[PDB]
Amino acid sequence: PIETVPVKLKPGMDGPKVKQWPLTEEKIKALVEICTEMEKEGKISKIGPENPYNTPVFAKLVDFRELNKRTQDFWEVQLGIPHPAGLKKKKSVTVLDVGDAYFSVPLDEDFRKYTAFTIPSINNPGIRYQYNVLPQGWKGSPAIFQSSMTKILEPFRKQNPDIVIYQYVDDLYVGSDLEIGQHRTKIEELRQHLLRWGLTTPDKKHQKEPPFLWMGYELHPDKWTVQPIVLPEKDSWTVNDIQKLVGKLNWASQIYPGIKVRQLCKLLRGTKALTEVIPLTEEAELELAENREILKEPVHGVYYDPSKDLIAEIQKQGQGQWTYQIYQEPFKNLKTGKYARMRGAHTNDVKQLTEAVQKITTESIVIWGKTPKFKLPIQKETWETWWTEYWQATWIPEWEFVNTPPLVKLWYQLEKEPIVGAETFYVDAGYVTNRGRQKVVTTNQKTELQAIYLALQDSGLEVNIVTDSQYALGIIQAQPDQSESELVNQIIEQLIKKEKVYLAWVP
Amino acid sequence: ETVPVKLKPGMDGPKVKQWPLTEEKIKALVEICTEMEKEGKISKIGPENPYNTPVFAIKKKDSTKWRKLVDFRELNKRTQDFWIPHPAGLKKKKSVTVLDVGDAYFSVPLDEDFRKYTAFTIPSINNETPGIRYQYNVLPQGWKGSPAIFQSSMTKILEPFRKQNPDIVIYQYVDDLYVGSDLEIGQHRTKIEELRQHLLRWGPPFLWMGYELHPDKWTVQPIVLPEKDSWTVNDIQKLVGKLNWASQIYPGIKVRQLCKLLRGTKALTEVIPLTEEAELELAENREILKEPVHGVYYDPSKDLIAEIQKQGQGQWTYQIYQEPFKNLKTGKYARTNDVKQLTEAVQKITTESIVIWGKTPKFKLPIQKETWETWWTEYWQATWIPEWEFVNTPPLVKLWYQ
Ligand SMILES: Cc1ccnc2c1NC(=O)c1cccnc1N2C1CC1
Repeated sequence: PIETVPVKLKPGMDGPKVKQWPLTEEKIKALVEICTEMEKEGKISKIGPENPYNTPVFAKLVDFRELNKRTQDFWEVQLGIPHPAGLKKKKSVTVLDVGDAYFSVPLDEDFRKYTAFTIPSINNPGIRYQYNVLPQGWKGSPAIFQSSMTKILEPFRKQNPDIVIYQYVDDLYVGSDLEIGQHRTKIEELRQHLLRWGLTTPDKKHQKEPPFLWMGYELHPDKWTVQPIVLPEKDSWTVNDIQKLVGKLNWASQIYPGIKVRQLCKLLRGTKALTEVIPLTEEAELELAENREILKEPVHGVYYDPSKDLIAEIQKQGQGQWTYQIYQEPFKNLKTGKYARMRGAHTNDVKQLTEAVQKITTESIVIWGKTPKFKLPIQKETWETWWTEYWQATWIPEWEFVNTPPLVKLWYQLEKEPIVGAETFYVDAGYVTNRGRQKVVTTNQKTELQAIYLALQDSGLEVNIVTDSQYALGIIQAQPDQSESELVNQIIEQLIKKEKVYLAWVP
Repeated sequence: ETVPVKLKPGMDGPKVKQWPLTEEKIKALVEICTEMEKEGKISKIGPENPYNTPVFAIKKKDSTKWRKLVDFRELNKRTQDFWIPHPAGLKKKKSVTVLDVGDAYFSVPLDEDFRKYTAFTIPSINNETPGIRYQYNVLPQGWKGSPAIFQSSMTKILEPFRKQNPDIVIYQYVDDLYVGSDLEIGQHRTKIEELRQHLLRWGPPFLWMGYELHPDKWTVQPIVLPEKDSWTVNDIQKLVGKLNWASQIYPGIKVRQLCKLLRGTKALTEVIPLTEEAELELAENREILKEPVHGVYYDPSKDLIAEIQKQGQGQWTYQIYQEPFKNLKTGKYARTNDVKQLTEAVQKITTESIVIWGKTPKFKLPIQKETWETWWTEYWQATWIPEWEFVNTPPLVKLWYQ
């Protein structure tokens, strides 16, 4: 019937030789009825004492741990899964359950001898068998089956370029844009194509109907969403509850715009046990309530229409927080999202926004096979200035400035040349200015930034600063506007305050 | 009838992740692979094959078509060494044209048992479908085994031109053929075109548009010092710092007299007329930097490393060495956008690396993986793929170059 896939054991390894655990006469009974029905259907066949391999059977379950450890590797079952926002709308979508998946697919003739197992006798031998098909629980079954499935489908597919089929382990999602009756016709046409291969499917009235809850999503043929999340109404929250809450809040962000978890997240600081109860902060309940609210109103993701453009829009939600949404028709979201990723202890919004663009870009190629046109709250001048002067290579695709505050800008800029008539501070924790002044006021690296801070404090609106620290130099030259370190942030505060600042390094 | 090839003792085949592609590139790749299959060059494969190499589709120069690039890097490292040496005359030639002789390989079957290792996958948008899988039946373009295994057949079809025109130096590296000469740029393009038919007529587009490298005109970017009217305290500080660095290379450099014009905590902008001692010390230092340090030699047994620096305004600086501070070469590259330039840089620099030493370098790129992974294939046109890693360029090193 269906082509056989050549299997082999890993190199320099012999088949399994594991002893059958002792069995109940009651259990021996049942296995023999089960293994007799199976030999009549060809799935297995009695073998002689020629075969020295054996796998454990219990009550019918065959333990293939050993054989699996010894079987070769196969190509990756379901590398990744599609994201609902990358689907094209359908009038009808039918899910086809496939029972006896493995049992209708033949096993490499030269491999069967390794699938041998034994049914113990009740009276002081026990029957010996081997598989002629793909055994449930075997390493390669899932793959050999996906692959096989694919082959069977190909035809049907070439004769119905309209229908779209997605294979998901044992399910089969079949959509189209056929008039209601027509769709059902094709579906039943498919069901037979699978029958001509001993593959069985559910009858129209036994089939699950839209929406389909999939991997945390709720799917219709025309619009999508994630399966309804309910926010608890406790008065006592455990570290665990908060983790799960944040977890779920998170998952929703891909479609529910406005979800925030910062305040809830802050609750895990210093916790000492998963069962520790943390009381909610004023800001934390305000956040929960806001979410609980946003959630109350269901929102539906819309599917992809390839004849139209992909628009990506990004907004700054807070310090280090970004939100974006991708759509084709205004506010008609295919998908939304957040980005909090801080790469490096220090950064500026310009760098961060760029990283957001990149994540979004990557994601898009994966979901739609192309990049979106971006709408960004930064002007080309601002962008260009930073790009033009940053040591790292970077690139941002087609983007259009959007006047949607907050706009990202550079809070400060280091003079490219020393300043005339601006005092000069020499720092190494203390300074010595050229005008006589001085102050000799922690990790090595943190003592360095301390100096610089001092100098900034005591200086006027213009300053020239010389330091030997290549570190601080690096830091400040990258013109961060936000930092994990408090010191820095104070320095940054200073920086923004000045009129002109020139920093220089000396050995 | 096929020659047996093997993986280095104990080694298994490649299982490299395929980087996500654009619908554009994927459609091209399907168009392509479907016709390579019809010609029995590749064959689809099953679950029993777990190996994988990444494929990409790049553009050809003045071709309407796309080229299929298979990143055989991981495989190449696991392929047995084969037992052609490099002509140091090639780098002296005036004009070197580069041809793509990759298609020659598609006429030689590949040892049935090795095939499974050439597996690659053609992804599908959003994981909506399984993903088309193939393995090569012939020698694939890009794999180190292919030139080696075709060497013989190659030398033969090239012994006539090589003796009927021994003024021409010919070097082959993977899918590429480097044709050198001293002829006039006009005499070149003609002798070149004849070789094309003498290959066609003896059963080939050229690379880098239809152009000539001019290796004879490749020089080292010596370290330079600011030459200027008056010197401020800043200028000098910048000067000493730069000098101090360069002294680890050229130990003859002295800063004593310069550091002296710097005693006292002076205003940065204060102009400092230079003394006689200072001025002549700078002169010496300047004289020293006029040429590459002596002693540096190319070791064939070591890796050729190449770091690039972003300078700005479409300007980059790079260096090729094997041992830190001991550069074998230094250059500059200027004109787009950052990425495009960095890629044209990398490629330009690999070619020379190939022409000069016949081996590609290991690059250190100032860019995030994801950004690079995303755009490189857009402007890439070479048939090979060097190795590379990603770094964080120190603001002081950029400063010390150009
Ligand atoms: C779970 C899943 C994965 C991939 N595609 C789909 C589905 N399921 C659907 O319900 C669906 C909905 C709308 C459009 N395509 C869909 N289908 C396509 C197959 C008809």
